[PDB]
Amino acid sequence: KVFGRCELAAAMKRHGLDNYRGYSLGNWVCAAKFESNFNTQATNRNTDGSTDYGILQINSRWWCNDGRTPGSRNLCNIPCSALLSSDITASVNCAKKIVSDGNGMNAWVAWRNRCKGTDVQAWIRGCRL
Ligand SMILES: CC(=O)N[C@@H]1[C@@H](O)[C@H](O)[C@@H](CO)O[C@@H]1O
Ligand SMILES: [Cl-]
Ligand SMILES: [Cl-]
Ligand SMILES: [Cl-]
Ligand SMILES: [Cl-]
Ligand code: NA
Repeated sequence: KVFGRCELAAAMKRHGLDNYRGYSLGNWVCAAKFESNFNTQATNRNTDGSTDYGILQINSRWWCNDGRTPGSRNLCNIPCSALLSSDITASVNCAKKIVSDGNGMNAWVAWRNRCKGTDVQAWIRGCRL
């Protein structure tokens, strides 16, 4: 599923991502835009053999299990395919644990390089929330 800008913002707000650990809703929509282009089925191969999955490109090296990343962790206790669903519930709940381990949203490289320090509210402007 390819989310719309306002459609994803409302789904993220309903799942409690607005101001979660001090990160306004514009940060999560901006991150999902530059990580997956609002595509829930987006996957990308990392150089170390791990794979990023879903709307937020959650890596399999730590958070999910895909069966081919040897020596990795499954900290979110989910199959990585559950992150590719049109229901972003699994990706949201796992992102809440990732953003809470100390580094915040810096765990998403796209957010650090393309959203951090910018006007993130412009990603939710004009949306019925
Ligand atoms: C929280 C999370 O899984 N972040 C990943 C990270 O593993 C990696 O640096 C990158 C790979 O392209 O994409 C995402 O930012
Ligand atoms: Cl915002
Ligand atoms: Cl594995
Ligand atoms: Cl949803
Ligand atoms: Cl933080
Ligand atoms: Na894993």
